[PDB]
Amino acid sequence: MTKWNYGVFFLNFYHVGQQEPSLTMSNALETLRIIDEDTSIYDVVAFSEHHIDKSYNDETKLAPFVSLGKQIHVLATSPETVVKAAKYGMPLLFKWDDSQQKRIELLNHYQAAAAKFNVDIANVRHRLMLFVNVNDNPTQAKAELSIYLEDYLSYTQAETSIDEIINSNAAGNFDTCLHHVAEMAQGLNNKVDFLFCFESMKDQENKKSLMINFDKRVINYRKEHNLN
Amino acid sequence: MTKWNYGVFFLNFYHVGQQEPSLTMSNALETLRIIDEDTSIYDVVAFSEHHIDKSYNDETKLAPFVSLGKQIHVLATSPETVVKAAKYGMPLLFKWDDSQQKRIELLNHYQAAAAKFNVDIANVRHRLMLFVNVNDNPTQAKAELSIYLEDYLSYTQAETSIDEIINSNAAGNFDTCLHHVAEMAQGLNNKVDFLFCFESMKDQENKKSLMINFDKRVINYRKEHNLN
Ligand SMILES: CCCCCCCCCCC[C@H](CC(=O)O)c1c(C)c(C)cc2c1nc1c(=O)[nH]c(=O)nc-1n2C[C@H](O)[C@H](O)[C@H](O)COP(=O)(O)O
Ligand SMILES: CCCCCCCCCCC[C@H](CC(=O)O)c1c(C)c(C)cc2c1nc1c(=O)[nH]c(=O)nc-1n2C[C@H](O)[C@H](O)[C@H](O)COP(=O)(O)O
Ligand SMILES: CCCCCCCCCCC[C@H](CC(=O)O)c1c(C)c(C)cc2c1nc1c(=O)[nH]c(=O)nc-1n2C[C@H](O)[C@H](O)[C@H](O)COP(=O)(O)O
Ligand SMILES: CCCCCCCCCCC[C@H](CC(=O)O)c1c(C)c(C)cc2c1nc1c(=O)[nH]c(=O)nc-1n2C[C@H](O)[C@H](O)[C@H](O)COP(=O)(O)O
Repeated sequence: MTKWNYGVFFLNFYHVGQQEPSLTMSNALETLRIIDEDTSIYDVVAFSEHHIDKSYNDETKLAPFVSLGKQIHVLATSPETVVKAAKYGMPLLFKWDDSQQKRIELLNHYQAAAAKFNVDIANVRHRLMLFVNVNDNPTQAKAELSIYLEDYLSYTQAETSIDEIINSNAAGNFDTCLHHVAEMAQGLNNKVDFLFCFESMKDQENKKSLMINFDKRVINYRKEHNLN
Repeated sequence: MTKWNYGVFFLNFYHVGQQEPSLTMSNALETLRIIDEDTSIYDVVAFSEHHIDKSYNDETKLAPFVSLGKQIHVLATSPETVVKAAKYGMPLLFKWDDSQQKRIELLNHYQAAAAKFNVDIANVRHRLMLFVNVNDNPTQAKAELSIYLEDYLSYTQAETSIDEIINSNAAGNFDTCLHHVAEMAQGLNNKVDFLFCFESMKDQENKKSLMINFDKRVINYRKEHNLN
């Protein structure tokens, strides 16, 4: 057992769930407010911005480094990129928009690389980005996540299937999400810390209540298991 | 008096001071190593990546948000962007590649905006990115910084003058840099925390020694002034 770390991410995209930009902005500021004043477990913030091509004039690409606090992660963008991270034993950052199956393929490819280069990654913990929508009515959590993501999936011309996206993220009641996320972590050898995106939750009070309930549960768990 | 915060940044660019990429990479990992094991003041890490255009298909641009730890900053890319940050009282991130004169214009434009919107920014602290090259021989610090930046300035087709860039950053002996940086902060109303880029220092031991000496000096200062 080890202490699992949590954080938050924001999707840097202007059109989500037919919301006007200033509404999306306002919702995001509330999330920030909750992290700063209402809770203590949300350690770092990151942005999802891989929908934009970041290339130089000669077609070489910006290196996909992401800092989380003082820790540098490499966005797991392709099997080749994960091998470059393995060369230095650097932690990965898994995309929320990759299916769980793809994430697992990528982590194992990384593990194969390290073994091949003889790099000790025993202590490396990666980060997994997940969209989280918790609703007492499971159907409503899913509908909300779906509506939120429609323009982005359309923009990115995703092959995916919103179904898969949903299955690879966390939409449902609290208990279902807890378990589903633990399952996904297991799928990734329990080597992943997390970044959650709560922006699909339309109700700000529900978002607040969820973030605070989870904060308290994690603090208790850490204490109970001598994880702090 | 207030506690000034420090961090580090890396320039996400492959060609610096005629170094092969793996050498630049290796130097950067040493910086990370020093921050994690040898010191405690370097709080956050960021990347300089504004040399790449980040636009959508319709010519709209990615919003220039940067997270530092759990704090969201807006890159001060233009007077209009700074007004958008002022609307919400968000902190700015000043570019190392803007002359000091331009930074001062931008901060005051931000302050004018906030006053106009009646937004209280009393408590806001911004972050300033600076390249730091400390050498007992002042001439050598400058030459090193100049050689390091030549390809980047050329790529960005900077209007600037490496001279100005140098004057707006910190190259020289330790005491000169301490004072020069304090001066720049004063120019920005003492409302700036910092991000330093040490990558132009060719000698890894000198880089290490500098980072550790500064760490100790800051800890003492904080204690002496009841800043912690
Ligand atoms: C607002 C967010 C809602 C979305 C939900 C996100 C869920 C986050 C992951 C779950 C955290 C649980 C702990 C907690 O309540 O804080 C949790 C759960 C629900 C489950 C089923 C298993 C967990 C777990 N948390 C763990 C943790 O922090 N550290 C661990 O080491 N293990 C955790 N586990 C057990 C895990 O599934 C594995 O069984 C063990 O890691 C295996 O260890 P071993 O026996 O030593 O090999
Ligand atoms: C602690 C981190 C600080 C970073 C400081 C900036 C240093 C830049 C030099 C990086 C050199 C690496 C090469 C090596 O083996 O050492 C490197 C790395 C680690 C990564 C992740 C990507 C790199 C890369 N070097 C490149 C280079 O010299 N020239 C390139 O043209 N591209 C390089 N890349 C990018 C990589 O080749 C891929 O194009 C991107 O990862 C995008 O991949 P995709 O989308 O998955 O296809
Ligand atoms: C490896 C890096 C080398 C590059 C050098 C970076 C320099 C960083 C800025 C300087 C930090 C000094 C403190 C320290 O040693 O840790 C410092 C210096 C050198 C000077 C000349 C003035 C400083 C100062 N640090 C300050 C700080 O942390 N907090 C403050 O509030 N004030 C500092 N000052 C004084 C400042 O110039 C102003 O006089 C006061 O802020 C004015 O306050 P007021 O009277 O209450 O209005
Ligand atoms: C706590 C932060 C979490 C972020 C979550 C993502 C939210 C995205 C919505 C942002 C809406 C803003 C508009 C408003 O007044 O509320 C906003 C902001 C704050 C900023 C900094 C830039 C924005 C922007 N909204 C835009 C929009 O709706 N449509 C656009 O096409 N562009 C927007 N921009 C970008 C801005 O207009 C500039 O193009 C960029 O700042 C680049 O500027 P330049 O390089 O300085 O020219």
